[PDB]
Amino acid sequence: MQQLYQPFRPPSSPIPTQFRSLDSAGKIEILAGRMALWFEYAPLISSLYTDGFTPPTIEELTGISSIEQNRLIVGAQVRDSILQSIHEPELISAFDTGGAELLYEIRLLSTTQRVAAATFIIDRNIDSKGAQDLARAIKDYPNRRGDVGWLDFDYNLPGDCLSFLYYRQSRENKNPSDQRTSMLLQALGVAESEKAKNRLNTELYGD
Amino acid sequence: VKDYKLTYYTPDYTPKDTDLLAAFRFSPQPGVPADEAGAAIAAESSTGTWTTVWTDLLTDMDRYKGKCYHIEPVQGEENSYFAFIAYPLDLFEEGSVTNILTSIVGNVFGFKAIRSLRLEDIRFPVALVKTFQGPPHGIQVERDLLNKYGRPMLGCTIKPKLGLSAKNYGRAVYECLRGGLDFTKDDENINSQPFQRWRDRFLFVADAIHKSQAETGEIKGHYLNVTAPTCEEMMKRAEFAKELGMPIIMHDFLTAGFTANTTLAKWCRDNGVLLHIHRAMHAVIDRQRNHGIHFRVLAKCLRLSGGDHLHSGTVVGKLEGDKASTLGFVDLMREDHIEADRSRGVFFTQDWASMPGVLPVASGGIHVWHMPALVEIFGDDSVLQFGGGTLGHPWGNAPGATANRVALEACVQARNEGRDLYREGGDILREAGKWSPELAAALDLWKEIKFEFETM
Amino acid sequence: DYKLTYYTPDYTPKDTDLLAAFRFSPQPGVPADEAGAAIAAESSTGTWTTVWTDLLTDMDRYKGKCYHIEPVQGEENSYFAFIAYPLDLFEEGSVTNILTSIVGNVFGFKAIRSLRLEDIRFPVALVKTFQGPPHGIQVERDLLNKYGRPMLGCTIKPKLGLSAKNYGRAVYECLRGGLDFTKDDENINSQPFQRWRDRFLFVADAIHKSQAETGEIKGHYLNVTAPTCEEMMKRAEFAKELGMPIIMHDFLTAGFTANTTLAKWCRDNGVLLHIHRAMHAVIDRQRNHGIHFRVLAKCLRLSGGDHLHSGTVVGKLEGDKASTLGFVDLMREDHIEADRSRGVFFTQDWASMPGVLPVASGGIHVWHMPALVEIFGDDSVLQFGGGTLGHPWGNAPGATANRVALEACVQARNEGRDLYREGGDILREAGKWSPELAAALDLWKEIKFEF
Amino acid sequence: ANNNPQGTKPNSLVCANCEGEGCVACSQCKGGGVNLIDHFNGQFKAGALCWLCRGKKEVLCGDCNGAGFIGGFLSTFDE
Repeated sequence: MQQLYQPFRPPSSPIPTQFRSLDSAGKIEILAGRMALWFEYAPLISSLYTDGFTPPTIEELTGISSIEQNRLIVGAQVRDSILQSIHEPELISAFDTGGAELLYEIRLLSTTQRVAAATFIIDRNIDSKGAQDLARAIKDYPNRRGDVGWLDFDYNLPGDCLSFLYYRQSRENKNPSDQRTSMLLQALGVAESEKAKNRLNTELYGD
Repeated sequence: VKDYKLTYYTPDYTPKDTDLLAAFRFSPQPGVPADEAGAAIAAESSTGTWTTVWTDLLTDMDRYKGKCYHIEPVQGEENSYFAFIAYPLDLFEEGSVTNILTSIVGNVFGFKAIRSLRLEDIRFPVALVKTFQGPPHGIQVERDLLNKYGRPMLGCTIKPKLGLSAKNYGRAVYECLRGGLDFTKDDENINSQPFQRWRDRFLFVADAIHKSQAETGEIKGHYLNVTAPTCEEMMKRAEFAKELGMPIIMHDFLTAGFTANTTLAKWCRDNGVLLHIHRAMHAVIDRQRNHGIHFRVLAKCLRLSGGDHLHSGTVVGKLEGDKASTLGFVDLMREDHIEADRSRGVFFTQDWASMPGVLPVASGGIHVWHMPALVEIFGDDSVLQFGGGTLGHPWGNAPGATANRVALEACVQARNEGRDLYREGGDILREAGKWSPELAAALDLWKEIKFEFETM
Repeated sequence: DYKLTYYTPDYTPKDTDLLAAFRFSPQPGVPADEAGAAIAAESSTGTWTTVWTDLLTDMDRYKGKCYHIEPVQGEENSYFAFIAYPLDLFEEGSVTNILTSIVGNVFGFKAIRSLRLEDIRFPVALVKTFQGPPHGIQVERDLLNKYGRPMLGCTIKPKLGLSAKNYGRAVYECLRGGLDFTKDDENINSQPFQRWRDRFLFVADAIHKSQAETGEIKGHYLNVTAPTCEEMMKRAEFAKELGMPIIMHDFLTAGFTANTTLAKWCRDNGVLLHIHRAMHAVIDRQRNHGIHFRVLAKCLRLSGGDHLHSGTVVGKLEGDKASTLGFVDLMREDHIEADRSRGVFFTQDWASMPGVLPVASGGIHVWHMPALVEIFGDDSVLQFGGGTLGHPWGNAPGATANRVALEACVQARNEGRDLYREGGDILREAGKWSPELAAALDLWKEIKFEF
Repeated sequence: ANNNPQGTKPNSLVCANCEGEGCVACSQCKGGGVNLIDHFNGQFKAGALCWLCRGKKEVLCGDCNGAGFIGGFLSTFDE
């Protein structure tokens, strides 16, 4: 049953090699039975969208709500953007079971700055809140073109971006006050460049 | 020999976490120092007395007293200062915005010693934000009610404002809604007027909504303007709009007031309707850089009083300071903890204690070539209102709606896939305007703008 | 599970966290740390692991954290445990929700012998969302126009089997003598021998007579406890229409929903509310299982109420006397510092919420007047039972006896004299210009001892 | 697997079976991840995913129901 006047639909969508010769009912019965992992059957729903299957209809048939559908599609797209570039397989073999809710937050970063973000977020076991704040801190870096000690934090790696965020947030105060100490100590606990570190020690201690 | 501390300007005093803080930018008339100007601003906003003559009769009049605890000069400008003032928690009524306003900004703005005065920010304690209701639904709940995940929402406002019949208005609404948009908007000036009464407009708009939603397979909405001369009339309009089955209504919080807005927010909470807050008559207050009340304060007071959507104005770019201020007060109404950042405009660290967010609405003279930038500035929790960018398409309303929908979907897809939108935007839109003629005509009509933001 | 994840001994609690202090006694074989972590987990999401909570990375925002398990001295196999709950677990204006969320099912734990809830600390953020007492202390002392002394009340002992006509006559006799309040018995609501509308009618008549005759402002607590909410509201509306200034309720048998409803009505309609504490020993009498009474006093000050029964302290040994002084201070004052010697566990700040008025009762006579007058102070009510209805002459003479004794003791305290040492002496030099006080001093031979 | 009906550590409250993990390893595939033997008639054939854990190599624990301890509204009977 076609629903009238959806002229904004794309032409079609690509399907993996293993499913290039299936019908709609095949996609339905492979989605309903979970007979694959998420990054295998995310393109299947992404393709079913372009045949007049609204997210409510797929939720009625298969049994996954629209929020989960969108999360899975975006996560699979982010993963496919990660794997096709400079990387290392420590993470692709770790994003096999349950990595979509974390891949949904680095979607704001361009493909150049996604492998470093993935390394930083999986090396320390960070959840969605920390990932969101990390991506926002990374995206806020080029705006502060000039500030107190901006060029001492490199931006080709997430630790220094988040450390610069903490460091500039700590400067909105005065003599230690027992609140700046917490923010500076939390800043030195995430930085990973020796220049940022020696600047943070130069300002927090001794001088 | 020396005035005894002025009893109001206490520099070495840190304020407790149950005090309400306020930041004024003032400029005093020649021949007056800044210290006692700040102390006088503190004494006017409260008991108008430096002395202790009107008390000591078994009374402690020092528990109901403001205290200017910080004065500094504005860098880059001479003869203009920032004064910070801290009020207790006992001066304010529990759950009333009218009282906070009339207690802080009641008399002080007419003080004759200062040349000008502006209220830049304000900080509510948690103990005070817990006595208000807040937004009826929020962001997550209103994204679940409409079932629209992973993209900004789309809305159109109707330009041929007046002289149009209710039946004709309904037909235009229908054409726009079935083309692919989500929300349509009533003109602000449109109330029950001799050429178009309210009940007829409501009837035909509801009919159009039902038709289009049933034939397209998703949820469509129209903001119905329920602003009335009296509270009782307002309630009739809101109740009849609920009876028809409408999901969302509209109000106007600066010409109607805060009492009516609080009453409507409580009604909407009890009856499950979303509320969209129009921003009218605001430039009378927050336009001049040296007098009035910054709009940041009013955005905070609105998140307290009630409202799900709020107008903010597109900020695609005028100057980096103004866009920084706009991003500041756009994050002051979506997040839950905002740290002080004097460049973005925030003065105090505000904590909201699990009060829901408020969707910002970008509006006014935007078209297709602007879609990339917006999608990366406001993000995915926002609404995009189009004016002439939808009704001006060379061959109708529904193709204009379809053009805007196609452009938005293409931009968000190209953002998810990894590409950036400050250098690949125009190419994204030209690639998408090949399998779709409506987008091609829309790209041919409006002239592409070249962004020159922080590219380095 | 060597890491407990719920016993964080270095965690310091925020100012928007609700703290709770339990005293527990674990079963043989179980240590103390794990029992504390289990008490923290049972009164929250009942898991130590994260196999459900890790649904979409939404962890540890709704769990309690034990952070102190010091032991209690004297007793052994008995410990204290402090627990901190977040603020976004509770709703606003509801005491039932707090009780259900904390003490809902922790007391039925299997790995502990016994568990008692000793104190609790509400943050200001949560105190400011409740209404509180309808009027308070200052307002209810200005409404009645009685300054500088305790208030006097009498309970009517021949409870059952008394027509409404005789009931009204007895009330009139007592109030005319000089008392301030008369009290309706706790278990007299609508029995077939005496319905409520008759009682209300004749009591209102007596109040009007005695008040128009003596010039002061008189009152009678009228029991409005009903089977349902409709009957409760009908009784309250009728008592207001007659012009009565104060009513009564039972917050432990009727519940907290009915008490909150009645408190909101009383605020909107200008009536005072007196809270009787029947059925309280069922919960807190044993020192090893239950809910200490100061927690219920705090919950009452939150939901509503103007007066509250608290029990005399004239004959308690020690500690118990200190405990009662502690939780009287918790009701009347506005900021209380932590003093473990007198019960208080945490520092409580009430954010300028009004106070509640203590009430002493339970068979006290004229000779107890000095002690009481200097223990509770002048912000209290004194209820007399047989100490007023047992005078050899009648009811009005007993009323005047108690009135004379009270004013003598308070006038002697004002001048600077000591009430411990020479209270009986004051009563004796006062019982010379009045025959009633002499008869009273001769009937109640209790001059026990002081200092 | 273990045959503790419902047992704790000798003195602790931590359930012995899962050792406070709240989760155990699948007993059909032995943590392998793929099915080994045809099970019912042929609708669960070897080579595909494990028929029990659906390919996660990790299931919940019966005695301690997702609670790292014994007692409470998850592992014991309510009076």
